[PDB]
Order: sequence, then C-alpha cells, then structure tokens
Amino acid sequence: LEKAREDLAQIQAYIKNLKDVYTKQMEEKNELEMKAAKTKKKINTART
Amino acid sequence: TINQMEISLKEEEIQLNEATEKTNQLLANLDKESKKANQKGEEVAATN
Repeated sequence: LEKAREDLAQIQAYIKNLKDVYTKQMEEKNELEMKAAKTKKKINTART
Repeated sequence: TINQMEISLKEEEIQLNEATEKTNQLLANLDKESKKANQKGEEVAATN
C-alpha cells in the first residue's frame, strides 16, 4: 500500500503535468491557428 | 518587392503548415499515451 501510494502520488503529479502540458499545447495550437489565419489573409492580399 | 515578399511568405507558410502537422501528430501520440496511462492508473486505484 505504501509503494502503491508513492506510485499514486507520482501518477497524480504526472496527470497534473499532462493536463497543464495539454493546456499549454492547446494555447500553442491556438497561437499557431491565429498566425496561419494572418498568413492566409496576407497571401490573399498579396494575390489581389 | 511584393513578389519577393509573397515568395518569402509562402516559404514561411509551407514551413509553418508542416510544423503544425508534426505538432498535431505528436499531440495525438501524447493523447494515446495519456489514455493508456489513465486506464493503468484506474486499474491501480481499484487494486489499492
């Protein structure tokens, strides 16, 4: 049980890191999407 | 000048799109790993 509890604490820390890591990844993805939209608008303006 | 700017923008854009695809694949792999970890954690929690 003590070994299991240590493993469980490690797992909870890993889950929080994954969740926080996932939120950071989502923010990065949103920034990338905004940059892509700006680049597409610039390309359309350039073609016109 | 506009043609040169457009070529540079396209190079940044194609490169950015390739980077986005790679990031999405990495995110999908991370999500699959997280789901496997969560199932293992649930089994460990039940045993505990």
